[PDB]
Amino acid sequence: MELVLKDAQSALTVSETTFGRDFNEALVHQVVVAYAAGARQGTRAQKTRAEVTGSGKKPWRQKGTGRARSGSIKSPIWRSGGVTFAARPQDHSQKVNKKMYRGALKSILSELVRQDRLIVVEKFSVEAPKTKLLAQKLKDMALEDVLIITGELDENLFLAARNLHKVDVRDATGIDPVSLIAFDKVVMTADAVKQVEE
Amino acid sequence: KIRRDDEVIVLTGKDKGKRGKVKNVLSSGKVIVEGINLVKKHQKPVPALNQPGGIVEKEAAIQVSNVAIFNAATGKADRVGFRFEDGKKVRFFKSNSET
Amino acid sequence: MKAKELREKSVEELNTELLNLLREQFNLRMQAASGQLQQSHLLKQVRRDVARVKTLLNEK
RNA sequence: CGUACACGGUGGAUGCCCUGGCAGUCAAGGCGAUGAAGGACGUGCUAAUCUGCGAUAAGCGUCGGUAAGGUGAUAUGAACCGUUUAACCGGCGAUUUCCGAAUGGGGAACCCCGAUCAUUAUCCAAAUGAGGCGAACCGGGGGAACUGAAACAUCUAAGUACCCCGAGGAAAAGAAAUCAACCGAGAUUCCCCCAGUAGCGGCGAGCGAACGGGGAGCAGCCCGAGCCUAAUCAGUGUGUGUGUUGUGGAAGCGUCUGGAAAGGCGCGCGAUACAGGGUGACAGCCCCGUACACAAUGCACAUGCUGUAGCUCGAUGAGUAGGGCGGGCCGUGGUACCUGUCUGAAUAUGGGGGGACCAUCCUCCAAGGCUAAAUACUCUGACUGACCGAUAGUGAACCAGUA
Repeated sequence: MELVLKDAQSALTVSETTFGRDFNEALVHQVVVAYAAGARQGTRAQKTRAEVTGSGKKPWRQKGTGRARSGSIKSPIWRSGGVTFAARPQDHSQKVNKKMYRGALKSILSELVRQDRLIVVEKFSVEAPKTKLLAQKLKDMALEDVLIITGELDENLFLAARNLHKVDVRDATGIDPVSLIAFDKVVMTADAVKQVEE
Repeated sequence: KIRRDDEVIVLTGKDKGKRGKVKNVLSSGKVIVEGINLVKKHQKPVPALNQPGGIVEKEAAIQVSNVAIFNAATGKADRVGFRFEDGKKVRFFKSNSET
Repeated sequence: MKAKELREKSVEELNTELLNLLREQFNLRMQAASGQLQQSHLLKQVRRDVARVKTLLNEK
């Protein structure tokens, strides 16, 4: 259909855009919890170039273990080494995929074209220097409660929004599901929508 | 911050009104003001609280929350004593806002 | 005595001082004698004084 | 005397808390013959432990910081120190017993000297070196077995476990007698891929590359003579940035509940400052602190500069190439590499290589040498954690590696 963009005055209408991809509310809830989990530590195992010197290391008995830098790894015997059991790649994270992670990235982009969601803002948004101006454009927008949700834009990181509640600025190029939905929710700009198309 | 070199003015305890110089600051957060003391058994002006006991922790134990050093605000407290060799601290002391 | 005083003293003055202080510390040994007149202050200072003069003697 | 309950006890679970652990990340990284690490014994007015020092003994001196209080953990008694500004936190210097590599000799810390090997050598130890330590990384040698093959002698586990020697903060390799999709690529490692392909194998089980391509990082150069000189060598001056650590400082209303609000309700404020802690109960505006800025330390590597100094001609290294005998090792197959015994060439109008041998193309030239860069732990400092919570978590949150 047609996604009504908004001006700085949060005008009723501007241009139009949209994303086509069967949005799945089955594709906007955990993923980033997995991001929230997986992004924080995870002892892989073999992933490391650690090697063995064999005997003759230093005048002393030093078992030829999967050593590296000055401490052993990989070997289940020493910490940070690979787990000796079965079914879990990293630490306490959710095993899984490259496609669903992306499928969620596509599906999420579609979530934007939903009534009870965000709204597209004109490019001029990136101009707003002060933060207070944003709060107003968010008030008249009737989405001030979205501060509990999140925010986004295009070109460069919005210094005026970064301050705002739970705001983790991001650019249309590099946006992760987490950004597209700091909790299956978000908000973007005109140019951003165009850039994200790719 | 609070310094033993600063004169304080009680405001809540039964010692409300008394003026005096701090005698020492403890890591616990209790301050002893010179003047705020108790009367021991053999009538000895030694700081402490009140209840029967044996070996004991001196000091009347005052809370910084109810004391009154400098405190820019509409209060009943008045003047308070305060280093100087710093210079920069003199400027702050000269400002009705800092110290 | 302060470092300033020892430096002003002559080579001989520092020798007569050390010998005199050594004399002090010894009469101070009355600690074991359980004397009352004793005082921990000077007792601990004599060792430093004889040390100061000794160091300055080396500085010379 | 049986059962349930009640009061009290025993016991210590449970709930809550935790000055501890576990895990990850960033930074930083060597110590010693001017005699270290470690240990012993001492040292505080009283002190038994721990810590700090060491007979100038939980301390002395200087500069800077800091700040008016302080005399380590212990908040005791006595006493004392500080404004001739201490306590406390940071550079440099002085002192620095004995043993210990110790090294005169002997010795379970006690008594008398450069011991031993070696180089130079005025052959006098006279001038020097080695002899130890250090968590595990790199290199060079020696080299199993349990086990798998559901037995076992190849094979497999292993080139692992273990033994010996040695370096650095990093090591090894390396400019091609190469590759061999070509009128082509073109130093060497490493990552991905090529491949689980070619190849090996009672071809049984199993074993297992490389060329190339895509990347990271890029640098190429030295030995007989002629000539001459801006590479090198010696010395001088001597940082920026960055990284780590430390440092400067003000401010609190109304109603209700309460012993006290950091509560509930009402009103208001700051924010290049939407970390944390403290304060009589969940305080961003009560105090510290956080932006901000400053200071100290390390970095010190480099750059600049003084005197040195190009370039040219010819050749290019034999018990080797290669062959035979006997072994080791390898994915190496008649086609890997190396050791030992014997034999033994030719030379660029030559020789080697392109996975079989020998005569004819293409490529490249050994038997001499050097060479920056591309990562890897966690002792140490700091940070983080949908980790655990004191029969959990490190054996150790309590004297623990103690009793």
